[PDB]
Formats: sequence, C-alpha cells, structure tokens
Amino acid sequence: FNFNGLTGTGVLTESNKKFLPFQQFGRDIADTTDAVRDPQTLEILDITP
Amino acid sequence: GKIQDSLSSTASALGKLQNVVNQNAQALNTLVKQLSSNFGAISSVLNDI
Ligand SMILES: *[C@@H]1O[C@H](CO)[C@@H](O)[C@H](O)[C@H]1NC(C)=O
Repeated sequence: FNFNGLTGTGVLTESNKKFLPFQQFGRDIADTTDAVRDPQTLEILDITP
Repeated sequence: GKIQDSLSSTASALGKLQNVVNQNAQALNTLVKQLSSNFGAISSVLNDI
C-alpha cells in the first residue's frame, strides 16, 4: 500500500473509530501508524500486517 | 477466617508478585519507544529514508 506518503506492507480493513476532520493519520501508545484516510473516498482504514 | 478476610480486603500485600509484572512491562515499553528516535539521522522510519 502507498497512501500518498507511506510505502509498507499491511492488511487494510474498515475502521469504526471516530476521526476529527482535521486528523488523518493515527498512532498508538507504541507510536505506530495505525489508521489512515484515503484521499479519493474520505474513508478511514486500519492497517494490520 | 481472619486470613481469608485479610486477603479479600487488602490488595497491596500481593505487591511482591505485582511488582514483578510491572517491571517486565516497563522494559518492553521502553524498547518499543526506542524505535521513534532519530539517533542523529534525518528520520526514524527506514522506509522513509
Ligand atoms: C476524484 O475523481 C473521481 C472521478 O472523477 C471522483 O469519483 C471522486 O469523487 C473524486 N474525488 C473527490 C474527493 O471528489
């Protein structure tokens, strides 16, 4: 997956966690790239390798 | 009866085990948190560079 800034390998699934319209990228207490907002369709996706 | 009441009520007396667990967890956290360090480079992501 290459979401406009991020090369990597992971399973892309649908998420249910609420996102602020200003917030796109998500982190964790283990500060890893968890969620992402697709540009074409404003949809929130979780990444899990 | 007294000892079972004491174990039911007071929770700090088990710390002898509890501390152990905490210690282990702490280490792992730091290790993971060590990934987000520049170490003098330009970024903390191998894919980025
Ligand atoms: C981008 O273009 C496609 C095709 O014209 C369109 O379906 C899509 O809605 C556009 N993106 C946005 C955010 O409107």
